[PDB]
Amino acid sequence: AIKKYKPTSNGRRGMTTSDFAEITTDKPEKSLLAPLHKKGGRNNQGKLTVRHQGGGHKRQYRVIDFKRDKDGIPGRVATVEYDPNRSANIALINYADGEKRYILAPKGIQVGTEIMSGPEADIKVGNALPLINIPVGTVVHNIELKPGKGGQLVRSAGTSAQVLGKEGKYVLVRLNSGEVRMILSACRASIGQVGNEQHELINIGKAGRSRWKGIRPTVRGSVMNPNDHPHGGGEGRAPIGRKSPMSPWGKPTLGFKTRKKKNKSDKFIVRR
Amino acid sequence: KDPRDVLKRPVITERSADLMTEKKYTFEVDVRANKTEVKDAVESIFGVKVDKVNIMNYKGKSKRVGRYTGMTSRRRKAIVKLTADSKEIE
Amino acid sequence: MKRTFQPNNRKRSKVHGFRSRMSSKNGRLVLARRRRKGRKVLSA
RNA sequence: UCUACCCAUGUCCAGGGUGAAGUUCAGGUAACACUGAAUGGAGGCCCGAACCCACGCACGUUGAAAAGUGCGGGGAUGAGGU
RNA sequence: UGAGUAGCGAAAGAGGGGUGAGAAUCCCCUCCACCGAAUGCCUAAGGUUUCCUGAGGAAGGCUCGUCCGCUCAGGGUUAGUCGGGACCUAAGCCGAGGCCGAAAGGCGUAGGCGAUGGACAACAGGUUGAUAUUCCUGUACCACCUCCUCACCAUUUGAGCAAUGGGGGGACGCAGGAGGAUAGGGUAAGCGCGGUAUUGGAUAUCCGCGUCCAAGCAGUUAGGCUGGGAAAUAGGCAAAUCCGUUUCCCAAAGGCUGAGCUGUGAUGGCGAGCGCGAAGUUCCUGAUUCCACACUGCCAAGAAAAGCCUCUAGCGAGGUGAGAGGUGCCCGUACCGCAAACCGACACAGGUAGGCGAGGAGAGAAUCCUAAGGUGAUCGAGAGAACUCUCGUUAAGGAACUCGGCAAAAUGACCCCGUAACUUCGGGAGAAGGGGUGCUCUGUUAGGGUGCAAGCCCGAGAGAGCCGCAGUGAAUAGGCCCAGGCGACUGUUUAGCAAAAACACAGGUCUCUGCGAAGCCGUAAGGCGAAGUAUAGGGGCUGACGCCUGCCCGGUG
Repeated sequence: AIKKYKPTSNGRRGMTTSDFAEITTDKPEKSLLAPLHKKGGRNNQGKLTVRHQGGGHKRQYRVIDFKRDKDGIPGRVATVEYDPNRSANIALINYADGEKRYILAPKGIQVGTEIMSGPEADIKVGNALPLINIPVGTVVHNIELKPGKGGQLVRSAGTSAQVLGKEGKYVLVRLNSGEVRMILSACRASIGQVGNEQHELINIGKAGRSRWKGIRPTVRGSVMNPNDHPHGGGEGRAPIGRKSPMSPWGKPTLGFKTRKKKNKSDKFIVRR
Repeated sequence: KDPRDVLKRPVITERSADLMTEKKYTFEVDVRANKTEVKDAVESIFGVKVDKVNIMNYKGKSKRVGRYTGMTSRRRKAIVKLTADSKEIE
Repeated sequence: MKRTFQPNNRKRSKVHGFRSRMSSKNGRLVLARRRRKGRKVLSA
């Protein structure tokens, strides 16, 4: 699923890209595009709050249904499309009643297969169930915290979650990175592995490709000046003589946990 | 408003004398007056029929005398093309 | 050798025009003190 | 209104080379590789105008000019210039 | 004071006439010269009368000045179709309600503003001193209205009308390559007009000039784009004939769009040339333009909305269509705009967005000289010293000079031949480095394009000869090689002393964060992150690739 360019120029020396055999078409469907202008890392008052961002190729948003609301209608899918929003490629599925909708394409999905969405759906890849009907030990994705909100938790390419068990009002599912969490039983997740698994195997060769992607370059703090960063200054190349390394805003940035220790959510994380 | 005020004074140049031969007439009109009420004014008060009206306005020329640097009046000049076999004007 | 002043009437009246100064409170103080001073061209 | 960066929307890049990946054909093998022709046209590709930049030298230094000119230079389909 | 000194701001004029009180500087004429992908022609931003005419020369003009971008007195800009408004919306801005905040205020919904975008109907001739798709001329087109005209429908089993509601559209990137057409170009042929010269020669395959016409209307077309029909209907907040979706049947028809081209517009205009006015065709070449973002491929995956069409809800008793007659507002319109009117304090060797942008040779907008066209650029003449600067040559030696081949010199085009170590097999590599290039004839060469031909265009080569010291005879287009650091590379940076080994970079690694993520801005509402979800974000460090990355947790964190 990954092809490597033979090195003709010097930019393309280590230069692999993802071919699009999984992708079945090129034109996006008209009624579901959404306008989307890049903010360029600027706040509502215009100040820059996120570094290293802004200035990519222009993109058009595609509204995609994380909610999986419509229940019981047999949905067929005839496409697989590349979305230039998030790593995964997303698939338009068209319903029996005559309305078309967009879905994250899961692993091993193909054209023409059927999709069910109810709380009585059989568990096949791409289906949607509330967690109470999901059997234990099944790989699942697109989970949400609040019911009716729409899937939030596992959406990136090749990412997965397997249900460790139900125990009542709450269900134990193991998210990605393994830090298991204890969540409502009434939320609707989508069955399977997300269908762009090989995405880490991309090798950006050119810096211009990341510039197309929309990544501004990142400067080290050690080559800063004294005022604008705690590391900067010192002639020659100096090691960071500031005990633990700290961020541009003074917070140390090497392994101290940063979450509000008095939050509400921490009574669900602590299974681990 | 009153039609007897909408056009102020005619202007007598060599160009104007040329156009009265071929039956177009020159007038200086009010600044707020536009292409049409000058037309309705002129057939209301002249008994003439006018085919086409052209309008253009001049801004004041800068002009110097003594040590003061004043500005002359902004003007709006109107051209009225009478129809065939329409009456003439003084 | 592009010099420090390129003229643009639209940007000039947008950033220094009378409506632009009256839109703010601080601009109103600017108008008031200029008028107390007695400037002929009172706003840009 | 200079300049740095960013947002939306336009515009510009005379010309000549190189020849990728695929595709077809010929062999090749049970098949798969593979081998050769044609095709194909990719490149933060090459050479080089407009355009942009400013590497060297000379002059200029009460200058044509409060930062330039002349002779050469670099990029020149891109992280492009405007 | 310097001192009558420096300077008088890139440039080829010269001569005769004329004005004048005064003439290198003003005007007229003849030659010469300069630019000509511009120093030509339009037109932005901007300036605001600098534009034209007639007077004047105190100041401005680096001199003069009879002169003008100066002064004075007049005069000059005409639009239903061009540009912008009464059309739409992006970024952004404002913002009733509201939400926050010691006060001022900040944020923001509905909504509105906001072109650099989308849509949107006139053109080619003439005209003066100044304007011209605006004025005159002829042919048009768009929107709207009805004192009128004819044709048709139904005036509730209703003709007609259609929405601030759905649906389609508008609706889109980049690169490359055919093809089709037209600009444009050659004067090749033919045609017309004028001429045949005095310097040796030339009524002759001789010389100079010209050899065209829209928009609209009717057809046609290179083409591109499209399957069509029927039934049913968990949808598109309400409806469905519209759209969407399944099932059944036919597969090419048909439809959409379409550069251009034919007639007409044209019994008219333009047209070399002395108010009049001839010929006004064919051939070849032929795009940087159009078909057209049409196709193909590519991945970084490529605006909104209203114009426009459709559907019902709805309105509905008079309308629809064609004539005939009428209506059609505001603002801009001069002049300059690579310049002496703009920005640089100046009539400043600088900068200044877009459209067109010819010929010879040429791959070309390079290069040199010219066309159309514009200009001789505002101090001069006259000696031809030192010295400074920009250039051109130098015998012999050739890098000795010099910190350093700095500078300068040398190679340079096209076609053949040939081309190494290393290599990440792409490269290195135009490696190096050789050889040929002019003209004439064999030849309107093989051969090819174009056309039925006639003719026109392109020209691989060889073979005989002719000259020059020299044949890409000028202008302009790599010096090269061998090693070694440093940095993988293209890139970026101290405007105005430092472009580098500095920064970035792809890659790597560590670390935080389970989504009202973390982090950041703000007190806060609000945001960014992100209309994203550990294959994702944030931070630190190192810097392609290859081989590796040892020991110490006593101290600090």
